[PDB]
Amino acid sequence: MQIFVKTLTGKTITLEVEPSDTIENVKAKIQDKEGIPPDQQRLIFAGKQLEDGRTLSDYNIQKESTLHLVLRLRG
Amino acid sequence: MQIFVKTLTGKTITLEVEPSDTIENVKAKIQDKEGIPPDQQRLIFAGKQLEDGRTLSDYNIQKESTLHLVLRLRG
Amino acid sequence: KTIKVFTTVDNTNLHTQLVDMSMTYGQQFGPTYLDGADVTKIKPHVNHEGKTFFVLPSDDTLRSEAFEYYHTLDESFLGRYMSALNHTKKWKFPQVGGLTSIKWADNNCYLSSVLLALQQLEVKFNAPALQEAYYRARAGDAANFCALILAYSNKTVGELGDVRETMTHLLQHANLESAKRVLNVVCKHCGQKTTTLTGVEAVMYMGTLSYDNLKTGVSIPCVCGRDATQYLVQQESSFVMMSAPPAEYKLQQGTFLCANEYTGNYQCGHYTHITAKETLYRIDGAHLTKMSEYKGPVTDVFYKETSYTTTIKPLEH
Ligand code: NI
Repeated sequence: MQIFVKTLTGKTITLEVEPSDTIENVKAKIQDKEGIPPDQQRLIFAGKQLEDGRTLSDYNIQKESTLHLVLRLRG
Repeated sequence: MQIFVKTLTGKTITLEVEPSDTIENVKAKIQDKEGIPPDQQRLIFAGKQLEDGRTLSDYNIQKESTLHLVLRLRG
Repeated sequence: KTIKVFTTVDNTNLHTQLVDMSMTYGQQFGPTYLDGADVTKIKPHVNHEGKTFFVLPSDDTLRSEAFEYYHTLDESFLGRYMSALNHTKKWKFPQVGGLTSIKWADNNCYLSSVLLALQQLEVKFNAPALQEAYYRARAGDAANFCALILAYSNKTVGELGDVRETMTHLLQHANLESAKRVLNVVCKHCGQKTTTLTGVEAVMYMGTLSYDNLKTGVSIPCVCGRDATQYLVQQESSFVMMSAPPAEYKLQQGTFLCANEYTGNYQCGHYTHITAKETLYRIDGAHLTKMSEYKGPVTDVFYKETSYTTTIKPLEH
């Protein structure tokens, strides 16, 4: 299952995942893709911020769905 | 852990805090000593603005570091 | 009896709604707005058919759209936006010195200042609404922009304000991803200690108006008693804002881009804008004053930039 991850500046990347994968996992894949620490990542979907615990299949994330990624730099 | 706060008159004071204390706390601790409302209170470290959300450990404020105290302009 | 209307959150997606004329809009869409007017409590007229309505996001699509439009998660944004807009729509935005200003009203001098300043800065806004309103403002229609500025800053119309804070709150939504600043602190025996900053934090400074003083050195108190020297190692950005508590400062022709003056005290004050091209132009709301040089209580000075590297070298003591 291919999904999109887009920044507020429009910078977008593509991730192969599954509905089973959790938020921490896609965050890990983000870290693996572009090297962004999972601790700084804030993902958003349907106008709501996502919790690290739940999975994509909870937030009704279909294929080719776009997640909004904003960064929270520590300090 | 003592830290220094330099007011606008140059009058430097000292505060007892812990790295876990958020900027809100330290901003509130100045009130009971200098009588300044936190609402009009602005803390700057090395010319870098500090915000209520994060903490001294996040901004990397170590032992006996010196913060500068400024007030919000009312134009 | 029903009526066909449209509800939206981004002025782009118009969602069809068969409104019940018996009930009010409030009982259906929630807090509603028709061209800035809160019609939440009034019932639907036949006059209102085909017209577009602004609502708060009440489902996933509207929430998604509204977020994609405003780049904020706060669902109450539209309310403050409209509340401010109802007032900013009345302000007059004359063209002064090839720039859009605002006639003094409702303590808008700081808004006028950030507007004038922003028009002279090379910046991109990441929030569609903000960018569009910005373009519209540069064109001459800046009501929506001001309203949005007030919205994003959690400030209401009439309230006095700080230019620096507003600038921060705005640049939050600006495209400064590639903006990079690295500084270096040196003591007598504590050696060299470098620091890196990005985004808004990489184009803002509060301690000196001088940009050069940041390149030369700034005396900051350190651990081991002796004052340490802070200096700018590298600055990769389009511009730099240098701020400080309101102080008497002499502005010169080819030393900066623009600047803000704040006259008064911490109780109440008045802002004025300074922009430099041929001579020095002082913008006070709708009023303009040409000048040779300005000596006054200035708080914020803007400098243009591209990419800067240093001459400085440390000495491991
Ligand atoms: Ni020595």
